[PDB]
Amino acid sequence: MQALLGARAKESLDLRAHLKQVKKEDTEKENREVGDWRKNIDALSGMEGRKKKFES
Amino acid sequence: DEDETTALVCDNGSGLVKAGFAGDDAPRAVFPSIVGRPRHQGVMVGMGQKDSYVGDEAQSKRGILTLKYPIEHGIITNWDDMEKIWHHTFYNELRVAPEEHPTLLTEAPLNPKANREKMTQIMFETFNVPAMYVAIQAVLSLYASGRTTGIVLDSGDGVTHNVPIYEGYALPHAIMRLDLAGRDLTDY
Repeated sequence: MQALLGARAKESLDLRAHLKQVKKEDTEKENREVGDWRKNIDALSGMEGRKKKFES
Repeated sequence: DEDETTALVCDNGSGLVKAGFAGDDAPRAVFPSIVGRPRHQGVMVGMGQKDSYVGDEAQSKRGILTLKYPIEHGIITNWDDMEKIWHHTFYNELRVAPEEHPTLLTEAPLNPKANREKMTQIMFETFNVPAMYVAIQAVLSLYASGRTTGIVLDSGDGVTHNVPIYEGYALPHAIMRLDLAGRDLTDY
């Protein structure tokens, strides 16, 4: 009386935690696309002089 | 007098003509867009005296001259006076003979077609320029200002064209041409 419902619970937890597991696999093996970037700036710090080109 | 066959640039406004060579940061000389003519009877013999004076000559001798502008609200109507101004500008003072140099002229995008057509004809037929290019003031202003994008509101002497450009593209449906310019401000 104690073994059958145990086995059924094992199967159900297996299927659910296993879909959870296969998707969490994709989450963990690649966590790079969920990252970000520094996005630096040059900002042209030279407001003391101008440029050589004809347009400037 | 130049040591390179660079292009020439001549900005012929309804006010003054700014001219020099391509690649510089300034016109080499500025001439008024004027041909002057005496409005008096000569009294003395052997005085020289021209039938017409050109550019800075017209202003220098202006005490007895009526001074006319060949260009009205940005458009050339008196091509003969334009040719006189250009010959003086290019050969006497800027020292660049167009025959040896390609030439760029300037105009509003809605300047009537005769302007760009007549200017092109004169530089090729009376000056024998090897090449020509009539440029638009809105393009020229954004290049001078270091922009690709912006509104060019040219509050010049002739006509104001008010032309928007974005990422180098014209946005012609948004052009507001206004018949108000520096010459009218002077008249007021």
